[PDB]
Formats: sequence, structure tokens, C-alpha cells
Amino acid sequence: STGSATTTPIDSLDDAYITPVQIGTPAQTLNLDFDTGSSDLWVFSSETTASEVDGQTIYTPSKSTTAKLLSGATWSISYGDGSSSSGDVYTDTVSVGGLTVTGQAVESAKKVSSSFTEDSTIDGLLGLAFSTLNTVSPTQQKTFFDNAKASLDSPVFTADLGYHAPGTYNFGFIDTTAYTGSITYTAVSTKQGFWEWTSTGYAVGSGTFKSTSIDGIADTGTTLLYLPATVVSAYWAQVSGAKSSSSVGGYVFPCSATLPSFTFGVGSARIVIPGDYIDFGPISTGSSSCFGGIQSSAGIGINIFGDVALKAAFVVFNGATTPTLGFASK
Ligand SMILES: O=C(O)CCc1nccs1
Repeated sequence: STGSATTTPIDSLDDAYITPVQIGTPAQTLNLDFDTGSSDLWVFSSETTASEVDGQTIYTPSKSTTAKLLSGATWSISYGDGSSSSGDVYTDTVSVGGLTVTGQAVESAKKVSSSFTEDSTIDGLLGLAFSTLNTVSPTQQKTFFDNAKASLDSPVFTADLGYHAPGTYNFGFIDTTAYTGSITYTAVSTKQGFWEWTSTGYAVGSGTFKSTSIDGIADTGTTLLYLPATVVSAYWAQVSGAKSSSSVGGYVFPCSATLPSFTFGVGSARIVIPGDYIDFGPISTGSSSCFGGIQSSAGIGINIFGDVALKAAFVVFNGATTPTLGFASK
């Protein structure tokens, strides 16, 4: 089997992407944030505290003839950005782009943090990291991809995120028309439960490529590119007027600037992030100070190849017995 679903930016900045997901019988379609940095499929629901729902579409398990409470199971997750959610668990039929999994754990939110409530466009998350990170207790549950893997034509999914445009998540096949050149594959460590890999270096604009190992994670659920302070300083030094602002929370630059590109290495291959992808616009409405899309990871503990980086590539998440990542230009 295979599946193919379009993923759409939630706003004009590409802050996140939503993909329609069919849950239950008859189908209830929710728009989920596919997140290769986490491993829970959780949804706003009829169980979510009413004051914490503000425009989201909810899953109502009592209206699904295939929903079954997973007795005793609870979940609770906290994300790198400080947001969180928690609740109980059903199993139900879940379909993405024509690919159906029966008995998928659907984690129903009883509580969500304010950042989720305030974002009416995201109805939940669909985690695509390794199932070892799933938070369901006392019996950890499998991700949608893990459940689908054996049925797929090939045990892979691909992320093709658009710049200010829709893109595609495919399951079970590699669309050879969706990228240019070849796909360069690189080794993955699953020791932390992430799609963790080592970039071979970087360049700023037309500058020389610096060969240096940068360990990080491929994370579709993170907006920006978070890299070591040395690398980030070298990037922003090429933008006149750029400065790290403790009060704003990162690097900011004059909105009148033209940003240089940023290249990262994948083995001997190179992925070029155009400068425009690094512009996240005014820090507040009407400001001439703009927020940068490359930021320091120094306070995170891990480097994160988020959407800024991934949207410049066609990315293969190869879930074979020994997983690997692939990157192609597009
Ligand atoms: O604040 C300043 O010093 C000038 C305007 C800028 N905004 C962002 C970076 S420089």
C-alpha cells in the first residue's frame, strides 16, 4: 500500500504545516501537524476542556463506530517549545492520503496548553519519530508509520514541504518526479528516539564550505533551523545590522536586508536554503525589525533541522531495519 497527502502552511510565514487525517467511522477529518520530532498522535476532542478549545475541529469518539477506549491508558507530553497536552486514549481507524491503519492509538486531549488553544488551525499532532518516544502509559503505543510499515510497498515516508506553498507527505514510495538530481542517504542514530543524523558542514551565501560535523535531528514539527552558536554567528555576521536580542529571543535584522543563502552538507552533497526562506518577518506588526529563521541551539541541547532546512529539500525517512535519511534538491 501507499498514501499521499497534501500538507499546507498554516499561515503566510510557514510557521507549521497541516495535513488532513481521517479518523473513525464515519470519517472525522482533522488537520494535524505531522511531527518527525515526536511520537504521539493526539487530537483535540469532545473531551478537551471547553475553555481550551477555540476554533479547532474536534474528534468525538462516541460518534465513531470503530473507536474503542484503550482502558487505563493515559498520555502527557511536553514539547521543546514549552507547550504541552495530556489525556486518555482510544484506538480507531486512521487514514492518511488513502493509507489506512486499523487499531491506531488516537490520544484524546483532556488538557492542552495555551499555545495550542490559540492556534485554531492545528487540530492535533501526528508524530513520526520513533515509537520509543511515545508517551502513552502504562503500555507505550506505536506511531502511525510504525503501524503502517509492514503494509507499505517500501518502509519509507517522504516530506516535501513547500515554501509559501503546499507540499506533500508520501508513505510507502519515493516519487522520483518530486526532486532533482539524486538522493543522498546518510546514517541515522535512533538512540534518542529521533531522526538524528550528522551534517557534514555548512556555507554562508557564496562563501567557502566549512567541513565540520553537525549532529542534529530532522524535525518537521519545528519551524526554524537551530544550529551551534558559532555557525549562527557566522551566518548573521553577513547581514548588516543583524544582532542577537535577548529581549526578543534570538537573532533579529533590519527588514530592509537581503538575506544570504545557507548551505548544509549531506555527505558530499549540498542543500541550499535560499535567503528568503530565512526571513520570518516583523517581530511585531509594523516593526522594521525582522526575526531570523536560523537561531542558536545553545539553549536547546540539540541541533534541529526544522522546516526552514527541510523545505529546501525532498527528504526521505527510511524506516528499514537500519533507518537512514535521504536528502535531494528540488
Ligand atoms: O534596533 C536597531 O538598532 C536598529 C533596527 C534593527 N532591527 C533589527 C536589527 S537592527
